[PDB]
Amino acid sequence: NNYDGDTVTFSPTGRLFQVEYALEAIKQGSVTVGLRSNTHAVLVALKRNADELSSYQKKIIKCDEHMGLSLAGLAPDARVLSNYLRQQCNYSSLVFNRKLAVERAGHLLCDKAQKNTQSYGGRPYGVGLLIIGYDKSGAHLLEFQPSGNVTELYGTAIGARSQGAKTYLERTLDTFIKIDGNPDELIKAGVEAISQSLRDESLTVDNLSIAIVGKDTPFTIYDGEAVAKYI
Amino acid sequence: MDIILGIRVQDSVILASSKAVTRGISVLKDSDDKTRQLSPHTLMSFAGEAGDTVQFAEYIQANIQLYSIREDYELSPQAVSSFVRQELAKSIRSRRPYQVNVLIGGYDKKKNKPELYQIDYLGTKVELPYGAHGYSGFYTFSLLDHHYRPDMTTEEGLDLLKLCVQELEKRMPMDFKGVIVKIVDKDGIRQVDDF
Amino acid sequence: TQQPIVTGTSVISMKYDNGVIIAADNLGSYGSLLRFNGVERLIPVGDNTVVGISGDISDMQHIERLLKDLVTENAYDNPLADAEEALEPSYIFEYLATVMYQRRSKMNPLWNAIIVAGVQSNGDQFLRYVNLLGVTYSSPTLATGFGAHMANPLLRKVVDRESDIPKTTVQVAEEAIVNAMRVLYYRDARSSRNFSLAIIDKNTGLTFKKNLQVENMKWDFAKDIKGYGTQKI
Amino acid sequence: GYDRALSIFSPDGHIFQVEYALEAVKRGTCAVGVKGKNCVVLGCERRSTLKLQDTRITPSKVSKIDSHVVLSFSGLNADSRILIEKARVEAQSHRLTLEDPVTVEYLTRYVAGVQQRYTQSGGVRPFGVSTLIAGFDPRDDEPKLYQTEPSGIYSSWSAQTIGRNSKTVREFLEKNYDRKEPPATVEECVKLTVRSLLEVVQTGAKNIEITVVKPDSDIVALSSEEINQYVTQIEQEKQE
Amino acid sequence: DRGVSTFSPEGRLFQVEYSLEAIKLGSTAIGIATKEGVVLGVEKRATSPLLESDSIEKIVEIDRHIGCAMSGLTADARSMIEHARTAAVTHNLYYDEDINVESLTQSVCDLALRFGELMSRPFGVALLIAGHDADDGYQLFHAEPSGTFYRYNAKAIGSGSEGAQAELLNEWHSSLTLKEAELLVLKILKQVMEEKLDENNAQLSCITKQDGFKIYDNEKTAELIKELKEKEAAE
Amino acid sequence: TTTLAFRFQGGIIVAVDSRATAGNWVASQTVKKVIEINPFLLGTAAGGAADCQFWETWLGSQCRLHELREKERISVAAASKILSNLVYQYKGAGLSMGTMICGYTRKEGPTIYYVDSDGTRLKGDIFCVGSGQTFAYGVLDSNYKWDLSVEDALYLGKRSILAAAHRDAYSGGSVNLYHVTEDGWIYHGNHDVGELFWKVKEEEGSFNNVIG
Amino acid sequence: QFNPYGDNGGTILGIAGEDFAVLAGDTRNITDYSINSRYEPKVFDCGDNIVMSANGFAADGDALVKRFKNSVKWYHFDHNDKKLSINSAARNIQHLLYGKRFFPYYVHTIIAGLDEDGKGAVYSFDPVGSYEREQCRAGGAAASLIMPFLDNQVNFKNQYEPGTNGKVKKPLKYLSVEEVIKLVRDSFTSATERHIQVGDGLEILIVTKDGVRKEFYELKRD
Amino acid sequence: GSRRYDSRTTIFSPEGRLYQVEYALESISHAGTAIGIMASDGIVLAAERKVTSTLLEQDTSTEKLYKLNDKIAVAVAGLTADAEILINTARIHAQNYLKTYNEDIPVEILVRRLSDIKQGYTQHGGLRPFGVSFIYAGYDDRYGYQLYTSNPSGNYTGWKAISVGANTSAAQTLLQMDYKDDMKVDDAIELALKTLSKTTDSSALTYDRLEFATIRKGANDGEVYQKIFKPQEIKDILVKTGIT
Amino acid sequence: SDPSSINGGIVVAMTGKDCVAIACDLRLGSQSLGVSNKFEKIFHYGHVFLGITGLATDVTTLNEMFRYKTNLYKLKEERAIEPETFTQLVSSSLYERRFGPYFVGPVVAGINSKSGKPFIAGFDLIGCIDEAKDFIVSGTASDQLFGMCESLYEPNLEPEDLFETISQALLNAADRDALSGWGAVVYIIKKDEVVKRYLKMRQD
Ligand SMILES: *[B]([O])([O])[C]([C][C]([C])[C])[N]C(=O)[C]([C]C1=[C][C]=[C][C]=[C]1)[N]C(=O)C1=[C]N=[C][C]=N1
Ligand SMILES: [Mg+2]
Repeated sequence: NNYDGDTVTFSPTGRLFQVEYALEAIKQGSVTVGLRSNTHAVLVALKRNADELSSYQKKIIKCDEHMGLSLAGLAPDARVLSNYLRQQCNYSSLVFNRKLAVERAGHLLCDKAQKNTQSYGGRPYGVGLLIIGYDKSGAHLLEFQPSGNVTELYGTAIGARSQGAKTYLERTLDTFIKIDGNPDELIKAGVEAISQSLRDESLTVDNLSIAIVGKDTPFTIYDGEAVAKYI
Repeated sequence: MDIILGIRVQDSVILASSKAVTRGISVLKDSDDKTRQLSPHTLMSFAGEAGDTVQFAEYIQANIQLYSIREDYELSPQAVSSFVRQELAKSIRSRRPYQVNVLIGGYDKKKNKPELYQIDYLGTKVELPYGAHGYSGFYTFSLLDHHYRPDMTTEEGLDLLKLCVQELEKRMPMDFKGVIVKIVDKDGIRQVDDF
Repeated sequence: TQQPIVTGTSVISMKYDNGVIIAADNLGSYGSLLRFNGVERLIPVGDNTVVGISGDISDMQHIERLLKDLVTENAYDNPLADAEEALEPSYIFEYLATVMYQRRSKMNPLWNAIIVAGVQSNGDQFLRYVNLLGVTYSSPTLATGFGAHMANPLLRKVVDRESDIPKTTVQVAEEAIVNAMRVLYYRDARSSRNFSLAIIDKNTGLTFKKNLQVENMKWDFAKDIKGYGTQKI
Repeated sequence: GYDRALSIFSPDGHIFQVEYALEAVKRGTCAVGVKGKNCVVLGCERRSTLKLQDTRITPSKVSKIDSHVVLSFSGLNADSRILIEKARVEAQSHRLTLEDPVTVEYLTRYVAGVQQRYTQSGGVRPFGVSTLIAGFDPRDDEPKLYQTEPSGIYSSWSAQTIGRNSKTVREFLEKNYDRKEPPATVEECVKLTVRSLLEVVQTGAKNIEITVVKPDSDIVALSSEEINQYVTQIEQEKQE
Repeated sequence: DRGVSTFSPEGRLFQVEYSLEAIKLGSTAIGIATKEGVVLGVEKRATSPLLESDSIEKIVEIDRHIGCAMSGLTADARSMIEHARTAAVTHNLYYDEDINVESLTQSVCDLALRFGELMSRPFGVALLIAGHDADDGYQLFHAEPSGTFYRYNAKAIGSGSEGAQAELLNEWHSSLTLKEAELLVLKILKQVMEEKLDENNAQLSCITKQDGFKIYDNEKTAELIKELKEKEAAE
Repeated sequence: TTTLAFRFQGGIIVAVDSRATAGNWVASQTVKKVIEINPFLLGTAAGGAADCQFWETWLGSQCRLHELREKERISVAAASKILSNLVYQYKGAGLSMGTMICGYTRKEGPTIYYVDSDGTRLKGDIFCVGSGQTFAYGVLDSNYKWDLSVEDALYLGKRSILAAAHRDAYSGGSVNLYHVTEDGWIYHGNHDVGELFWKVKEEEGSFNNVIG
Repeated sequence: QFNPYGDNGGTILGIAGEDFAVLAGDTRNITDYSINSRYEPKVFDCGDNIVMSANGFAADGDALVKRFKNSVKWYHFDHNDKKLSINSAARNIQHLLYGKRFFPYYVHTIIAGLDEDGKGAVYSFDPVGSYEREQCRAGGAAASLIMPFLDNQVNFKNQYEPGTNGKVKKPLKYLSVEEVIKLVRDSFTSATERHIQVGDGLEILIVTKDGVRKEFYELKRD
Repeated sequence: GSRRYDSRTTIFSPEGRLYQVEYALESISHAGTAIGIMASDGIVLAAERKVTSTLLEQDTSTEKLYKLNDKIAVAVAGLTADAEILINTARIHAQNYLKTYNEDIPVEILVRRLSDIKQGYTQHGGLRPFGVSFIYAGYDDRYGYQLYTSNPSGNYTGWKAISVGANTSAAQTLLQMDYKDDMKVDDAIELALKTLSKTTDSSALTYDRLEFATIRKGANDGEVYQKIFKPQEIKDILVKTGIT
Repeated sequence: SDPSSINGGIVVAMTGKDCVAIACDLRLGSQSLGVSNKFEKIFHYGHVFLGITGLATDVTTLNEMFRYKTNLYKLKEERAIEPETFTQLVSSSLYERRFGPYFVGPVVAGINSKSGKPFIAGFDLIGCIDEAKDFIVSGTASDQLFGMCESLYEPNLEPEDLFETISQALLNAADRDALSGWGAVVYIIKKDEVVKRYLKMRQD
């Protein structure tokens, strides 16, 4: 009300409204799902188009051979943050000959987003990210919020109508975690999960976007007729 | 480059500058004009290190032309010479100094007097009746000391200048491929096409 | 640009079937003066890596502090700091190699020659060299300074190529290292009798031996040597 | 440093600071530009509220940017000096590097770019100035006339006016200027320019300035008596 | 007052949303992509008859294989074009090749959100970036001041955009020829324009693999306008 | 290195050798010492290979940007001055370049500028640059006229490089010919000196000193 | 005074075939009169069917290769996983080298692969970035021993056809991968005999449309 | 943050006026009247000190008339402290020009430079403008005797006779009435004092409430002399002209 | 190479009874080449006189600099600068270029307008003040000038007698220096009149 003019101002109940407004931009964004087993980690993203003549906005970005994310909200802010991750993953490789841990990648994103919430002049990031990766401690899935809060999860979903996919994963928890050494079945579960967030529209060939990373599987993105198999 | 001369007579200033450009063992050009018009009644000849000479001359030219447009007025030769000196005096204590020597010949329309200024790369200015840079003065000043007269005509000045160039062509080791001569008077600047 | 002041001499090392061995004497020389007699030049990092350093000692102590600080930093926000996300020999080396090449590129080098010896997560032997110029190389045997000229020849008779590594036991390898240290004491004018030795085995872990001495020296034949040619008495 | 964003968008998609800068131009004295077949003429209004003025030394409204290009303006006088100075510097810089004087279009594009830069830079307000830039490209006999404004947009004009009561004189020019046959001579072009100002000026005494620019750096400013003869002839024909 | 980089309660940047309103006031620009090429067309919209219309430059070359049309505060586009040209040429210098149309667009869109309290406000102009490369063929992009860009088979921006987009919705198919696309841009421009469409108040351009980016002459466009009139009268 | 360029009735002839050396070691015989800046501009390369290559392909980028911005072909004067102003900024740092910027425009006609790493920029009709420049000058100066046919001018340029290739130890390999006209430059082939020498000797009756 | 440069010896060789390309290099690494390593890889697979080697000062060589591999990675990120063509890689390397014009990478760089028409390609660089596409190039310590042999046996220089006596040249018939590998092995065997910094082992990387293959051969260890 | 407290000194009003410039001009209108009159053989500068005291040391006092160089002087109207900042900048600029070109700075060039500084404060920096209006009286060999004025907007204009500060409307009407082109310095002195005597808010015009100065070619042969009048000399010229 | 002896030249100053005298030669050269015979080395700012020897570009630069500073002084102070004060200003100005100095040998001369006391002073290139009662010397023939002044000088000389002493000191010193001569100027300075005399000397 009087305390939402900038990010440097707490409200009387101890809230940061500019951060909360940035969180709102994520809810307006298109749905994306993340889940993992012990061997593989999968991202499924519903791409959004402007109209029938337009293309479908890309949702998934590769950060390294073993890591990447899906976005929901302001796409340019996802480009800035993914560019930062790319650099940090790269610094770890060049200097220490070491693939950056997914947990440490989350810690770096958290600290970058935080500085924008405590300083005058700047603004919070207007995007939420789902980071998947395979490192020395196996498969991982992270959820990034522009408040700074990063959380490691078995599965999750962000964006519009994401609550439906999140409930499905909460039921299926015991099943999909056990899908080891079978990428196609893990993707099937992810496609079935994102389907719980659909209304009116259905998954078409240029609508769906899938990405996977695992034990002997580099981070690869599937679009077009490559995902027709899963429709 | 090599030889640049200047002489101030009754009603004009005459500048003579060599045409040769030599890089090492070869004369790459024999028709080079080592001068720039700073303003309608002010001419500057130059000689020094390769590249620095032209870069400096054109830089000065641009600054004086800028002044002329801004004020709709031509600076006096004395004023232009002072500006040039200060740039060279500034330059000599720089990271990489301009290695350029100049003669500034101008006609002051206010005082109705020709004026010749000699400035070296250190920023050493002197007003003179006749001047030279490099090894040129070693030959030509003795002739000018004898023959010069403050009230010579322009034609007499050119004859005395021919006597200087003849002596240079006789006693200097380097073939400087003759000189381009330019006259600065009340009517402006013109080139003597046959010399 | 500087000059080295207080200096350390040869560091020698080799691979064997189940791991790597590395050694270096405990002297800190000040030109021709053998100034400091209790200097440890092998610095362990965790329980899987030993960094042996020769050259300028002030720079060695700086590097020692960087490694100490590296362990601290790696533990930060790292629940697997003593397990899957522990510091590997390859990580420690690449870091040093980066620093060495950066410092030579600013014309202000760390005046050292460094050998990182260790065993990786998968049991593989790690042994690689780096120096003040940022030059790096790996070999079944590695040595710095005088060791390069005298130790390597001896150690290469045990392990001449890659296929000789599985055929070399820890007893045979340690024997070769200890002999090489004796030879260096005979022939290096900036060496000492006292030295330290470290073994990093994939089974038995890190064994760090201090206060070792060169023994079984041959000097008795000296009594028969008289004059420089013609002299008999 | 002072970094405050003064020029910003409003809910209806307007940048008020740029629009208020146009209001400063509206307040300024009228300026007009007309191009003939082989010339361009720049007419300017002098408000006669200020007498006891020294016309020798008072800053003239038309400014030479180079020997072949001129610039007149409407709006804040102090602001115009800054644009003129930058333009003059760029003109000499172009000669120095390209070894050729600026085209009229290039000089206009530069001045327009400066004006634009001041609409999205921190800590600065836009220029309260619109300009008319006229001249002839080097070794070219085609007349050139361009206009700029605070926003930074620029364009070429057969004839154009800016400043106070510019709506009226633009009305005059739109009916009187024929594209198929423009003012063939200097006389015809000057006459049409003086006529257009007489729709707005008041008295035809010291209130009208005229500057004629011809090809090959031929620029001259008309005197009071020369302009007064045009004023006399126009009204004598009008009495009919 | 309030921050320039402030979020609204709905989760949108005030300044970005306000710049979009400025773009709606701008003159119409239309782009259509085909397998034979991409066509770009604009409404010039001269404020007065004395304004020489040929000086209105709302279609612009970035490189030989990339063209660009603009709508909104067109003065703001000059620095964007300069950056685009520099990026295109710089990439050719570094990599001895043409730059991908998408990569060029991305480079331009990186400037968009560089505003705060960098420049003082977002750009008040939208761009239609059309081009060709060997990997993804003929392409058309819509670059906004939000930093977002969408690829399009066909797109209209400016004051008559939603009316034109609905028309493009019906008319576009994957087998359109270049000639068919040229006429289609002229048809839709004529529909949404206030003044009557002719060769002086409207401009066409195209990008093909063979000839590259070309702005059409007024004589060439005039013929296509005459060809349009006859084919509409044919039924 | 031997490179030359000269103005004549039919435009400009540009001719260069192909050799590159590191001390006495012949590093390459197939070096492209002419650079195609655009369909109307050529640049020659003498001195440091990298310096010349790098900054002349850079020059082409600046020329392309000029004609994108100004909707007009860049003048030879302006193109040459961009390069001379650039190297002047680096003066003292150790750049080693001797170049001719050759082209034709409507306003200038056929034009040649000598540009050099000391900052020297000279317009002229004839230039020879490189370690074998003196050898090329001998043939050029004695046979040059304004009224030369494209065919005869081309041969003179080819012959002048051959003269220098023979005598200068740091020149040789092959001859690259270009002819610059009203409608742009035209490449005229790579001519191996090992075959060209014997051909010219036999047909021309020259080099009677050498035995063949 | 501190000397930031050193010489690690070694020698490398690139040959371009009709539909293939090879980049070879010995595995010995040295300083002065000592051997550092008998097997220290010098030719590297950099991705996108490109092989690279930077011979001379090994610290600068490793630094450059590391930076180019990095450039390939970022080329994929910035340009939608587009394959970096050999000609584009070459131009990119020029800028990496010239970027340190006044404090150079003290190396002789060679890259090899296939051009966009599928034909074999080799590019050669000097330390400060000048480059040129070539059919054949040796680099490093024993380059002066090997290049003349390759002028003779790859480009048939100074060779003519019997009976004609100097009139008709030997025709430039194409060489198979088996024929090229023979010439590479003989080049290094000959270089090893007469150059002290060459020996220990020979590692060859062959590039075809199918990918990158490796072959290793023993060399004399003295 | 800090935005909350920013006055925004460099913005336009909806009418296209610069708020701070307009308000600075309002400030200057309450300052003591300063008059400049240009004649054929010289220039006069006259100015009124504001409500003084008997205990003010007049002979060592200076609030209105300042010397920029030997050829150029200024009369001040507004904040004295603001004026002195600008005066010292102007003095330096004149010395820079003299060092560069070895010639005394032309009057207009000095005026333009100070006027450009004032303009800068109205367009950028977020600072308040200088609340000062100057009358420049000077001589050079191009245009001869010259009078200029500048104000907080940075705009400057040339004049034959001009007033700044309080009651300029009344003062300008009186000057416009009695001024003629063939006028001389002695006549201009009388006009300046008569104008102040009628426009003054004080009961009577006395020597202790005035600062006076002339720039004359009345110096021995072709050269220019500046005369800053002493208290006793102002008293004498008041008796001579018949005001006291 | 040595900056202080490229152009050549000399300055000398002396005190007398209620008067001071300062004198200099007129030569400017480029090592062996004589270029100008009109290059005066004595300048004045109000009643304070400054002579400067050494590198000619710095001689010109410093004159322009002290003219600059004394003009601002006069505007602010509302009085002409005095010799004692000016001496301190020269010292300050030279020392601020401690590690990049002007290659000059300044000499101040003048009479204090209030006390009437004659004043002279000399400096090295970096600011050190030599405030002598009798005389100051500077330039390429400083050794020669020291020898002449130390023998010829006596205290309390009348203006017209002091002229002869200083003139003979300069002339004979210059004639034993290759880089000095080509004319000479002498200033005789009293409390409210200053006479300037050009001397006839050998032109070699
Ligand atoms: B030419 O001889 O100037 C030639 C032209 C260059 C563009 C290939 N230069 C060189 O051959 C130089 C050496 C040189 C010899 C004689 C005069 C000046 C310079 N060689 C190189 O620049 C070079 C580059 N890469 C490898 C080896 N040498
Ligand atoms: Mg060998």
